[PDB]
Amino acid sequence: LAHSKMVPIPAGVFTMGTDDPQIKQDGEAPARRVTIDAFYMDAYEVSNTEFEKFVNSTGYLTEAEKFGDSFVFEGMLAPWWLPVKGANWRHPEGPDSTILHRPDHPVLHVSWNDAVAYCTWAGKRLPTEAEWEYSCRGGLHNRLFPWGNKLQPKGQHYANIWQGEFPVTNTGEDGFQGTAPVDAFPPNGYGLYNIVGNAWEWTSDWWTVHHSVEETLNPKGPPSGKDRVKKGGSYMCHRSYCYRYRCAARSQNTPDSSASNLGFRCAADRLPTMD
Ligand SMILES: *[C@@H]1O[C@H](CO)[C@@H](O[C@@H]2O[C@H](CO)[C@@H](O)[C@H](O)[C@H]2NC(C)=O)[C@H](O)[C@H]1NC(C)=O
Ligand SMILES: [Ca+2]
Ligand SMILES: [Ca+2]
Repeated sequence: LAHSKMVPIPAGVFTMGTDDPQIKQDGEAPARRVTIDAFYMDAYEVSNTEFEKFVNSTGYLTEAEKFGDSFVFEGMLAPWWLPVKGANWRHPEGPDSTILHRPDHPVLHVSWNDAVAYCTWAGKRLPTEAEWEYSCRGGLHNRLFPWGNKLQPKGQHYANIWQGEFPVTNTGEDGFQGTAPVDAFPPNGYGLYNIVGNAWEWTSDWWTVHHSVEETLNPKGPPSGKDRVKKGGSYMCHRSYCYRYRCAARSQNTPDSSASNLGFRCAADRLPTMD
């Protein structure tokens, strides 16, 4: 296993957002041209095992652990998000759950601050929204998903999202009701796994829904805000209710927030030291 490996994301120009927004309230529009310098992106969402290395090294206590609760989806115990006492990265559904059987699944119940701590410890950083979205798109232009416009190309599942009647029944058609291992499903064109679906992913940007059409270079998002941007959707998303497993999709939470469907991956300007 090599679940902290990074891939080189090539220098390029791409179209961020879309002039055909699917959730207009989220500021998916307008489409805008963005230039990104070459950098490195984690191939995988950060796993439980990888986060445990960080915690073993630093003693870091996550915000959910300090607060004493975190949001858990009711179906695996909005009205379906319950603040559960004792839910945190080691106990994803609450005190009597465990990660012992899921070491290679994405770490969950990590806040934006927890994510920044991990990435910086690892000699890395969070990606910007634009870096994240560019990477998500995987060298394709103006497609819904990292792989194209069809949800199930060639009749194959390409991401871990919801099948069935949300939120009452998840059929597990794609092989996973909750999270999947961080190396599940096909990679996109840049070598990234689970960039849509599985766990939501934090980015460094403050959230706004107001974007200009002006061309930008390595944009960092607005200089102020109250919520940070998250991307890519999760195992909970379904076309019928929450259609956010698209590269152009976007949502937000306060930086001290955490939940059972939200994780992260890191980026870096250069290759850090490892092993
Ligand atoms: C995090 O630290 C724990 C505690 O040291 C590690 O678990 C122990 O590892 C030692 C050495 O390999 C084993 O002999 C013990 O059986 C383990 N004890 C416990 C309490 O499980 C753990 O491997 C570390 N995690 C990571 C990802 O490196
Ligand atoms: Ca699924
Ligand atoms: Ca993901």
